[PDB]
Amino acid sequence: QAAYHPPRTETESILVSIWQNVLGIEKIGIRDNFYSLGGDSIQAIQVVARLHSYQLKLETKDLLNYPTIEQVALFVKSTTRKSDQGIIAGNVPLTPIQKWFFGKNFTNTGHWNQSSVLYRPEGFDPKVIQSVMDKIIEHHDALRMVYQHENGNVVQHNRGLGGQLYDFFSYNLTAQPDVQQAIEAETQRLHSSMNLQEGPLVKVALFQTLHGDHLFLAIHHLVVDGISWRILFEDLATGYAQALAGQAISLPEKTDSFQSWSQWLQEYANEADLLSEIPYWESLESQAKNVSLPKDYEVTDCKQKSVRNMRIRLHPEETEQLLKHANQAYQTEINDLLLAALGLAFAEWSKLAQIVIHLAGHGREDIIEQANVARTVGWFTSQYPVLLDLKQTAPLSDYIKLTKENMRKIPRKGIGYDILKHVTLPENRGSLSFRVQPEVTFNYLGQFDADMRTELFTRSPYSGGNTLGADGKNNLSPESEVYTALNITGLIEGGELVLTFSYSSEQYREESIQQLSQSYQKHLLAIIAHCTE
Amino acid sequence: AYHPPRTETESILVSIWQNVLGIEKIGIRDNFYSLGGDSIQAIQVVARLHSYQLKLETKDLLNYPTIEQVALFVKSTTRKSDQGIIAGNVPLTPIQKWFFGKNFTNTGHWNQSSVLYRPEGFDPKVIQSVMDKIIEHHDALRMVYQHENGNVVQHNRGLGGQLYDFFSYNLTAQPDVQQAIEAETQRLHSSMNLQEGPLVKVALFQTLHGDHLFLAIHHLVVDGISWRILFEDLATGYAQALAGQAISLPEKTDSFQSWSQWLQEYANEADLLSEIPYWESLESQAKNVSLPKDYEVTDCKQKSVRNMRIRLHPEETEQLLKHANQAYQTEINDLLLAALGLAFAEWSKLAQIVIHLAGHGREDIIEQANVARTVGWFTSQYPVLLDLKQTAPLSDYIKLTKENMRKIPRKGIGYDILKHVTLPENRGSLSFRVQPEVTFNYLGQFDADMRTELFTRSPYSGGNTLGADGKNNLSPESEVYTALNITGLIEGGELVLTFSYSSEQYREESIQQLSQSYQKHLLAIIAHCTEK
Repeated sequence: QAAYHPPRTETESILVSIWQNVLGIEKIGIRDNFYSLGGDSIQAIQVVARLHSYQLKLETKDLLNYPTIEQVALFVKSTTRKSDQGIIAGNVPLTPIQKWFFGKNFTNTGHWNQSSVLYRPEGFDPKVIQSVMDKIIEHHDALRMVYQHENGNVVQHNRGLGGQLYDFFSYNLTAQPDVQQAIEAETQRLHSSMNLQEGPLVKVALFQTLHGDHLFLAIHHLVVDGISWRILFEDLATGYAQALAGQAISLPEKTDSFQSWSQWLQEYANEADLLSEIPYWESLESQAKNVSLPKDYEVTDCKQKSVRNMRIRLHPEETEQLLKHANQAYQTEINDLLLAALGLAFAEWSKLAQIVIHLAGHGREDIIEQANVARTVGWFTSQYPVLLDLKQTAPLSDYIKLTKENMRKIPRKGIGYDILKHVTLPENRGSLSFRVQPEVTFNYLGQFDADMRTELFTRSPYSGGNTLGADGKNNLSPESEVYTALNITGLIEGGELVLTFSYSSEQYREESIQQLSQSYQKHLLAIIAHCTE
Repeated sequence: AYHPPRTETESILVSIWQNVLGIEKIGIRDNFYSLGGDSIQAIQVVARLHSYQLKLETKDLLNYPTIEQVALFVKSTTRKSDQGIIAGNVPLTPIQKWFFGKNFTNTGHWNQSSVLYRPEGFDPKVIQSVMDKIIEHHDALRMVYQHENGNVVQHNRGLGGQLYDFFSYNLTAQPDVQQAIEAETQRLHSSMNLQEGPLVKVALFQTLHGDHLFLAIHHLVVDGISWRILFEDLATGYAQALAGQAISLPEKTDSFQSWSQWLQEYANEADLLSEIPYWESLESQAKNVSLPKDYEVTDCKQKSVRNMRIRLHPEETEQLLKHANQAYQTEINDLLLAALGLAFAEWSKLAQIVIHLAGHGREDIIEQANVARTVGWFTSQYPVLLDLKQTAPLSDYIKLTKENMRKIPRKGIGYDILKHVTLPENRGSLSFRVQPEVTFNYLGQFDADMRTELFTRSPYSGGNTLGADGKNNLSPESEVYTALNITGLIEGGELVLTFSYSSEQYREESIQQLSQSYQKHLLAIIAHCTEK
């Protein structure tokens, strides 16, 4: 790729240290390319967040455009803005995804969560866990959110301190061999216990066993997302190591509050930068209005109890090829290759000219000058329609370049559509109808190995239905409404890309989804082989 | 915030910094200098890394002064130093040629010493096992000195001979422990045999309330860094015997023999010879400076020498070591010599003063060489010229001292090599007529080295010291080699500075004024650098 060059300045040596940490990589030179090390925009945000703790400033854009430490060190400035380090309290306007959430009027709205389980061979100290979670919920203000009704309207309120920060539970499983089902059953019960009006939105359970402890964490989706989880794992590891060393628990400086973010986004929603996007989104709505997804059984209003999860794994070799080597061929980003595979799959499996997919993005785009949310806990996730052309699948090189072209044309990684749909004043929405209702969701959460696998703890092998993706069966009420016909969710855990196809048995036969998922696997492997051959 | 280690390298470095510096919990963003670290402690970090078979250059720690940064420059050790017995000839290094060149009366009585104390008492059998392993392991301690046709020859004995002289004193039934240790250690200091005998004296003084362990070593085979390695290996050996483990000391770094040999080559290489114009420039300026003396007196002897001491209390000492260097990005010698300059400016009519500065001498001049854990006399001495005219404002004088120090090539190690080892055909017209009148010798910090789980610095160290101030180290018949000898160290969390002078050359009141001036100026420098 390029020869090892050691750092030669304070700034370079700090960037090398940050990059080694964020990526899972032991020795990085200052001419090593961020993307060739497997970097993506989430890892770029993580570098920016860590830099902030040295009072050094960088935007996500700087890193991905100048993708080596030697180049990017020029753009590194001193932070001149200090974010609010105090207690955040009071009203927080509903952000776009929060308006979508409440708009769906889900049955058991209080049971719509993300979760994970951590494992520590040496066991966890319950007094330390409680000390660290205290500091975490004090520091990450949005976790203290509650949801009230004024006049049938939802009001989001950020509590101050002094109240219930989390519910803590301890289970002694040290004298029974059914640890695995005991964690599955107890975590399912805890998932059902979220009080949106009052109680905390964070559930913490220690399971003590003969051979190590597990720490379950469940958080209502309203106050968290995938980046937020990586920050929480970081502050859990830091705080735990600080307590073990007899040091005060002390977490990095706060970035901007979810409250301030949401407030600025209310303003952004009616400013020129976003409204410039309307002609793109109108063109998209015009070109997608008729597209429709075929099903095996015509059924209305499916529930999560009807949903089944079909998983595809790429082995470590093909995963590392995808993350590190594949993008170099056509200068793509990983979403270009994953969506190229998705197109080839729908072209094979269906007779449609075109498919509209609901794409998720991290949604921490630099849309607001002097906003920094690189280390802020909250639900920032964006969702936006993408039209995949299915007609022109050959040759493979043209279909990749075409997918890349489609993705490059989208304004500001699609964050604008949901702002237009849920916040922008009606009079500023041009002729947008917002009638595009994708029936296929694609959600690549990104990489978690460096966040979850630390010196103190790791991803529990008994995570079971407690996951960060929409596939974990414990995260949602069985009575919750299905919000997409095909939910395709993926992440990198244990060195492998794991893609789950979630579907209603009441809408599709298993066979139909085995064919779609086998087609996706075959074409993604062909893209990786093509790009690396 | 405390930032914990993340990798193995970061973890070995936390552990090493905590032991070297004597700080309990160190984070990976803690600044080496802010924790009170200087270049001696950087050398001790490198020596300890070497014991883990990890390689670091001192300058990498000093330019990247946090554990997270310095870990990026830690590499696997490629080269393994000689672990076997060292034997045979060893060329005289520069300070050793200076020493023999002085032709001191009673040259066998020119020592460094220290006394350790252990409340539980010392097991004399464990002491003798540990010292056996120490003198087997630290080869230079077995050196001997002979004339071969009126020329001094230095030989590193192998094993099997006398490693050290051991003595034991039962003082458990008398109140006069303090005077008995002073009188007995003074006798033992007189007993070094340069031709054959060990150059290590070990005395156990047993008392009703704990024991004292006296160590004396002829200066020819030891220095300040060497003493710290000896304290470390004594603590390690003694802890192993207590746990009933084999006594086992870390890996050897390069022998004094090898080092002296490489030095003979470095002395006629271009890098060194390049410094000659710098050194002949310093010699030129030095010719003009004569230190005033209350009495013009010839051939003074150590028996005329009197010690006048000042101490900075712990709070001031801690500010100097940890918070003062930030102000103008200085090193500790900058602030100590700025104070010396202001002291001499106030005390004398001179426009400039020439001081002989001492340094540890373990500079990275020889790329093969690793002496980070080697026992020997490495000390460098070099002239430094202090401006006594441009003394205000204080901020300008600190910056001016720093700039003066920054123009010195390779921490002054070159001057003595040019003076004593470089072939006369390569020496330029260097006169070496620049006599030591004022010596400044800051030995550095010893609390983390001497204060251990097993033992500590004895309150009855008395005239047995690592500095030249200790009255027992030198024969009363030894010639004074410097009119004003200013020796400093950190002990008991305090900077202790001694002004040693011949009572034949100065009134006590004269040295009272200089030492009080020094104290006032250093206190003023510390308040200035930390008040702002």
